[PDB]
Amino acid sequence: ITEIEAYLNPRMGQPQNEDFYGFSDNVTVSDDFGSDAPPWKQFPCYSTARISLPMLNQDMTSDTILMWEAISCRTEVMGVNMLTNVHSAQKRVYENDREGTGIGVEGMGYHMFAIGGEPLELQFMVFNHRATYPAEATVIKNPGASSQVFDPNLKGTLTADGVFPVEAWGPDPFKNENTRYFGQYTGGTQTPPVLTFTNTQTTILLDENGVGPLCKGDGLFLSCADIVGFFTQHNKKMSFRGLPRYFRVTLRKRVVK
Amino acid sequence: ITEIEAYLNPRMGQPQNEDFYGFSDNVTVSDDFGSDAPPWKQFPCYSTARISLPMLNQDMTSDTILMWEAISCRTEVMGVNMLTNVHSAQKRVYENDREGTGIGVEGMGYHMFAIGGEPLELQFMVFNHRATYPAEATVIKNPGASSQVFDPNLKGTLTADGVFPVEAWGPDPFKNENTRYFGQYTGGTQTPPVLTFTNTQTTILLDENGVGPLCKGDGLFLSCADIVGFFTQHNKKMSFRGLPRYFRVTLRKRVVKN
Amino acid sequence: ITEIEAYLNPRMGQPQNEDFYGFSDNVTVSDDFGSDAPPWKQFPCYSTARISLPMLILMWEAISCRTEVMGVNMLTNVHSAQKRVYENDREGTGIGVEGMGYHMFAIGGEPLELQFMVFNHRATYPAEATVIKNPGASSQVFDPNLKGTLTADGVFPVEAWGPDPFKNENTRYFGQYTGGTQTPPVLTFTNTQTTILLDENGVGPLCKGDGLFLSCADIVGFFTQHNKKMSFRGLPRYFRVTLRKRVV
Amino acid sequence: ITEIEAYLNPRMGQPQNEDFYGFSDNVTVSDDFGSDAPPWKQFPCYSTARISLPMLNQDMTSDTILMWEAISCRTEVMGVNMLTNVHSAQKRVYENDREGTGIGVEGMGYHMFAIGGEPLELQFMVFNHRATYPAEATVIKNPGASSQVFDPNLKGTLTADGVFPVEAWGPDPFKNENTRYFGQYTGGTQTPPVLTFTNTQTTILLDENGVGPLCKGDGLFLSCADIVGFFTQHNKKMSFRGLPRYFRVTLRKRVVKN
Amino acid sequence: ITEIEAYLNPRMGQPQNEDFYGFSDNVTVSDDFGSDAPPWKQFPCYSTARISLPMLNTILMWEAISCRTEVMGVNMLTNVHSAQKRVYENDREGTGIGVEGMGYHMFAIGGEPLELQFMVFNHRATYPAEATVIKNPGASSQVFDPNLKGTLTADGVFPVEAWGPDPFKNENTRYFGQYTGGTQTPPVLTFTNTQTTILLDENGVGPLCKGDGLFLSCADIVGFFTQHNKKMSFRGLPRYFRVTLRKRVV
Ligand SMILES: CC(=O)N[C@H]1[C@H]([C@H](O)[C@H](O)CO)O[C@@](OC[C@H]2O[C@@H](O)[C@H](O)[C@@H](O)[C@H]2O)(C(=O)O)C[C@@H]1O
Ligand SMILES: CC(=O)N[C@H]1[C@H]([C@H](O)[C@H](O)CO)O[C@@](O)(C(=O)O)C[C@@H]1O
Ligand SMILES: CC(=O)N[C@H]1[C@H]([C@H](O)[C@H](O)CO)O[C@@](O)(C(=O)O)C[C@@H]1O
Ligand SMILES: [Mg+2]
Ligand SMILES: [Mg+2]
Ligand SMILES: [Mg+2]
Ligand SMILES: [Mg+2]
Ligand SMILES: [Mg+2]
Ligand SMILES: [Mg+2]
Repeated sequence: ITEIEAYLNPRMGQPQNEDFYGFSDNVTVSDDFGSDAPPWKQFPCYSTARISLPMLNQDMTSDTILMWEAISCRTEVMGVNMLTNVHSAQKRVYENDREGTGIGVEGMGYHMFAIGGEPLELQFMVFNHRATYPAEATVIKNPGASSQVFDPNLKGTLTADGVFPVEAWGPDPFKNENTRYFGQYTGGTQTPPVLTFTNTQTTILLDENGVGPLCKGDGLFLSCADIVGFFTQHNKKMSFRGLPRYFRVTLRKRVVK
Repeated sequence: ITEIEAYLNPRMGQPQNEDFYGFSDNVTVSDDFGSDAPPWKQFPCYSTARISLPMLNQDMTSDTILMWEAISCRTEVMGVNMLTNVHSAQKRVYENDREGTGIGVEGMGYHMFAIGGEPLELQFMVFNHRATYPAEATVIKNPGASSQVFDPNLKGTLTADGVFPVEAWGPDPFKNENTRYFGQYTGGTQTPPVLTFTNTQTTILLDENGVGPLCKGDGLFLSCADIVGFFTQHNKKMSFRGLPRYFRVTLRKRVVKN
Repeated sequence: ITEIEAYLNPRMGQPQNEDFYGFSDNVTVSDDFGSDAPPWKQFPCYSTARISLPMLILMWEAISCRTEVMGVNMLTNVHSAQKRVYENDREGTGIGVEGMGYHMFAIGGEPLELQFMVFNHRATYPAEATVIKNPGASSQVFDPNLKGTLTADGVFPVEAWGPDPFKNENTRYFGQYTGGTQTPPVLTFTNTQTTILLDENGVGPLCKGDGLFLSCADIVGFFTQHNKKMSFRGLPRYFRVTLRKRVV
Repeated sequence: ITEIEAYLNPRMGQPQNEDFYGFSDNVTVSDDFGSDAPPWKQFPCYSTARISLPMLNQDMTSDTILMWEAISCRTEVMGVNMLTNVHSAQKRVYENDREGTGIGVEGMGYHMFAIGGEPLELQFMVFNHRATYPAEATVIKNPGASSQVFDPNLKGTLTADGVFPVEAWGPDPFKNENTRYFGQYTGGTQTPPVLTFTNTQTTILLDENGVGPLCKGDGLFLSCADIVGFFTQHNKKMSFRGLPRYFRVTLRKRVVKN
Repeated sequence: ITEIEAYLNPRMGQPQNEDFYGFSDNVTVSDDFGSDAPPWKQFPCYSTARISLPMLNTILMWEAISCRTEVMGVNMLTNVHSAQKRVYENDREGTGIGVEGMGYHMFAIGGEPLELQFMVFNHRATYPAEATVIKNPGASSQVFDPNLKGTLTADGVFPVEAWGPDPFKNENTRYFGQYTGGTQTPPVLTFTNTQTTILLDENGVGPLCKGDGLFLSCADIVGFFTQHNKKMSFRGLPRYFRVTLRKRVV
């Protein structure tokens, strides 16, 4: 067996290597579905990376080939510790009284990861089809009313980091034969975040037939989104806060027909 | 072994191919049980479809027949990702300051799916028996006070998509020998929605005797309702929001004695 | 081996075959424990029925059951005469049913055995109800003298009686309570879940006199009118019980 | 095999056989930690009893002795039914409009039980070391700042009913090798109580070596605290409400190395 | 087997000698990320200890095969009389609100110091000289930066909000953590002497105690304490460890 370890940093909207890395810009809200254009930096996008596995040289001297098979993984949200910070420029519990701790991060949690032998296959689906996404984002333009629910025509693949809006794409259950994905959403803008972390939990990646994801072209595809909640400033402006995710994937060389 | 995949779009009330597909119209509330007539489009209805399976028999009456048996399934709520949208015309967290994110979708969750070899068998039951349903809806009319609890006379079958009100019909536990149904309700109007999604979870459909639903007339019947919660506008008008559901059903040919 | 199916309708307080069947009357609240008299119709009572089994030493043994709360679908109604989310602004959905959930069922070969226990011993219950009169301060906790049996539908107040753990050798009972008044109701329903009724010795309830005894209470929460008057709302319960003839 | 059944009534503060049995007196709150003196009756204490088991004759020349071994138990909180009362002199949901139900019992839940062959071994630990407990209570006087966290010298044993304050003593995990204890705390003052009751649940008391509590002196020791939450009067005064606990314990005679 | 029983007291910020041992000092909040300096005593730090095991020295090492751990003093949270903001504070009535808000509960058992990853909410925070941090860590420290490492080598000085367990390392330590956030959240805590956690990895091997040292680490933030004047402080509880060890030929 071979083990790989990798991380994905969150893509909440603000640029890397600058003071708000890990956050979105402050969120603005439209008055109407017909005048809805979320500016670049104000919404989270999916993280993804392709890991290069050791090259498996193919002979074609036999009727079978070798592929790396992902048999199990561990994954952890990292930096959960930082959410014990209730002093950094936060709206206070008694804000009208300039007293108490910061309220910290609260609101919606969206945590999903995927491990596969090819890019994650996506279904386009949006809350408001008339939202105009910015040029920086990868979306289906003029998607139509059908995109507010399931439309079999509206497909994509997660081929780039930090550009596919979380609010416009999710895993396609009609595909992803060669990917395992897991997700949880808890909504509501005052909801406390609930996160666990341990190095003792393994997730088996074998399907009903005892086969894990098979890494096409010796590539292992990792994808995630880890929205922890909102940061609220003293002036009540709110931004997404994300955390990075750790992956440990155990692979074996498998003979494939 | 044959596998089928299918979806059911939600039927929250607003019409298909129009700007509010996936939503109800804005909910209005009566003053009294005696003057309660929820307009068409303001309430959700059940989704359903019959999937045509490969024809097995020249004649459904034969001494012994082959039937498709649903032995297991996977089902997923799709589009959970869209609920990360807190910018689209939503009442804001600090609406008095015109500040903060949108409050997003909050309130009641009603999630139920059924997989069977015939239409889902329903029990009529309502909160207020004096509610007058619109002509578009399939209901028992003049159901009586009995209909606010269990009345063995008040039966139906889910034979049409988008017209059986969720608030008037539920699965009948006295029937559905040939259907498996699963339902979860969390109430409220500011409750956080909690949704999971994975392609790794299988539900076995075999009963206590090791037999799955048997598809009468080579039809597989899928039914659901997936109310995720309410959308609240700046003017405090509220509408149901629903999500579509994915089904994967594994079937095998079974020898059945008639 | 025989299967019976049965239902119990809730007994929340309002009479059958009238417009508020499934609800209590609007709840009134006393000023003091010493002037506390909950009027008839304003509080829930236990539901119970005896199912006659085929006449049969042989006894019917209940080996398993399924039970479901029916009509959960109705709680998606947020239009019927409900206080609104933004009631000041005359806007939003109704708040729907919210608050305490009390869900308990029992399956036995004899009437459910009860312990009398009340929040306030000085409450005067109405003539329609079955209670212990002048029960005394000891009734606010456990008093081994204060016993009863669930012998009638719709008259034993839920707030005055619960299952007696010192008895019920021949009954299985199961209960869950979540309190509050704004609590979100949580309910599940499936036809796929079986509860085994066999005890540690591999024996189910044995039906004395060829009678199967079903009992429940299913308070789902409160209905709140525009004028803020609040009433209990209940739901009916389905039972499927599997029985076998047993040599005793 | 021998079965014993017992109950412990709660010790929330107000005296037995008087109108507020099961409640505390109304809770007062100190202005600062230095001048903190919780009056007797305003706070709950642990319940405990020793059950006398049938006398076992000892062979005083034998390297083995006979002891009762507790192999399993059932325990139930009794009186959960009473919490459906929202009419008895409660602050109302809409107290401003003099309307709605009572708010009922809400706030913190503290549920713990212990079953052992000797008294429950306690660790003294308090929120505020400078609290002066009343003479009726059993505490460590002038315990010092270390008593706000763990201090190995602040030990006791639960040897009396209704006098060891819950807020000053908990089970000692460094001892209790001959006791099994289980506890759950949910805090808050508006939290809904969550309670279950069934006669079908057994807790095995055997340890990693297949040995249950061994009853020293043929005594079985039962302890609990069952704070269900607070009762709020119209005038906003708040008191603890407790419930009694049922125990069924299954014991066997065991020959033990001596 | 040999059994070790040990405790770790919390390090919420107030020193061991002071009347508010178990608490932080009252929390101040900055106006901006660029003017953010949490004063010493206002934030929790990790607890840690090294237990000396019997000298064993074919080389033998102590192997931690299982543990039990319990949060102690849960009983104290039933106190709603000690100078607390009241439920009806404007009416000066009701119980104290008691402890509410975030719970951060993590423990680690290992054969060497817990390996840490530095990560902060706001990289421009200036931590006090008493605290062990990476100074001027830069914007990358708001998410994962593989260069920002440490080891938990001292009790009471590594801020919880600046360090977490490093999943890239800790081959010889088991760690477990649960976080629920908020400031009004109801605390939920359980305690029993009946639950065992197995410390063996996939290969049937527990942590191996290097230099015959067993390393215990934790943080147990139970929530916030709120004064009548609305000043808020962290409250923590101590943790019990029982570790079962066997001699292993390595
Ligand atoms: C639970 C209880 O004790 N309910 C009382 C109820 C309450 O005391 C009342 O709702 C508190 O506001 O009052 C009942 O009497 C109402 C009646 O009381 C008369 O004495 C008074 O003269 C009238 O104005 C009127 O308020 C009631 O029926 O509502 C009795 C009930 O037992
Ligand atoms: C916990 C505590 O210290 N309670 C004390 C209270 C409070 O200080 C006041 O009620 C707050 O205003 O004051 C008393 O006079 C009282 O009311 O009986 C004495 C009591 O010891
Ligand atoms: C976290 C932080 O930066 N706290 C700082 C606070 C706050 O800015 C004010 O209390 C907010 O008004 O101010 C100080 O002067 C103080 O109180 O000692 C210095 C301290 O470093
Ligand atoms: Mg497919
Ligand atoms: Mg039937
Ligand atoms: Mg008995
Ligand atoms: Mg003692
Ligand atoms: Mg010990
Ligand atoms: Mg590593």
